[PDB]
Amino acid sequence: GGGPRRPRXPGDNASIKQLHAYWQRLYAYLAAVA
Amino acid sequence: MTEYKLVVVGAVGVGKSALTIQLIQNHFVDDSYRKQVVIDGETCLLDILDTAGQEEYSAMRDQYMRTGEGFLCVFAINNTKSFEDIHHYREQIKRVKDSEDVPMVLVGNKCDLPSRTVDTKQAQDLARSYGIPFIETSAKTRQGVDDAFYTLVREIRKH
Amino acid sequence: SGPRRPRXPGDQASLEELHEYWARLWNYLYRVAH
Ligand SMILES: Nc1nc2c(ncn2[C@@H]2O[C@H](COP(=O)(O)OP(=O)(O)NP(=O)(O)O)[C@@H](O)[C@H]2O)c(=O)[nH]1
Ligand SMILES: [Mg+2]
Repeated sequence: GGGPRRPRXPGDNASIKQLHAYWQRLYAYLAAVA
Repeated sequence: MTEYKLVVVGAVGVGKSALTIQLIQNHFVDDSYRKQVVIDGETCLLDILDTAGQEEYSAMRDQYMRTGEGFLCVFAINNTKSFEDIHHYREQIKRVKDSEDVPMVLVGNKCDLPSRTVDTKQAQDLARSYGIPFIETSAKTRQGVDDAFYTLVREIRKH
Repeated sequence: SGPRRPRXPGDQASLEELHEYWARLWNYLYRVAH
């Protein structure tokens, strides 16, 4: 099923605050898979 | 394949963006911020943060800077003020990183200009006092561009 | 003028596409932080 969970991009309409969250989560995901 | 997060800082117009573009896209005129390279036989993945010359404080910008593992501190060899400003950037980096020992490389850019106001010895001296390497670059001719970034990766690996 | 927001990478993006997107997002967020 799953290992580290891949975050979903919060969308084309996302706020900067949502993207800042996504940026951290995606950093963590990509580091967790390495 | 190890990932490195590199950050480029320095005064307005020193050539931070031109250096990044030359590294990634291999050209110069007068978006990708990632490159796969092979340093000393080792495959490395570089992400580059190309910062702004005009400082503006924000908590979020500091957070983006803290992600950096190594910093290029860039001045232009025909802009003494940008050379004097290097101290500002170095101290800001130690502060964001809350460390006295952050991987850094001093970069003197625009070395294609015969008319310079900062001499090689002046810059080598400063770098010596910091205990960091000095590399001369020209984003224009591509002189030293790979060398500056690869040397930063070697600096990170001294940690 | 103004920073280009990178487009969402897509739910089935490759790890390399996510990495490329992440580096772009890092720079975008840095630029727009106000
Ligand atoms: N001759 C020469 N011009 C250069 C070199 N690097 C950059 N330039 C020129 O210097 C100017 C500023 O370059 P730029 O890449 O925008 O610098 P910056 O440090 O990113 N500026 P900013 O702080 O505003 O983001 C441009 O005209 C650019 O072409 C170089 O090595 N040689
Ligand atoms: Mg720039």
